[PDB]
Amino acid sequence: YIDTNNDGWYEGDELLA
Ligand SMILES: [Cl-]
Ligand SMILES: [Cl-]
Ligand SMILES: [Cl-]
Ligand SMILES: [Tb+3]
Repeated sequence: YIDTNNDGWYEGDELLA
């Protein structure tokens, strides 16, 4: 995964495929 919002987690739209 890519932590695009750099919050330290993989979540939300970062998981939206
Ligand atoms: Cl990756
Ligand atoms: Cl990342
Ligand atoms: Cl889809
Ligand atoms: Tb994130």
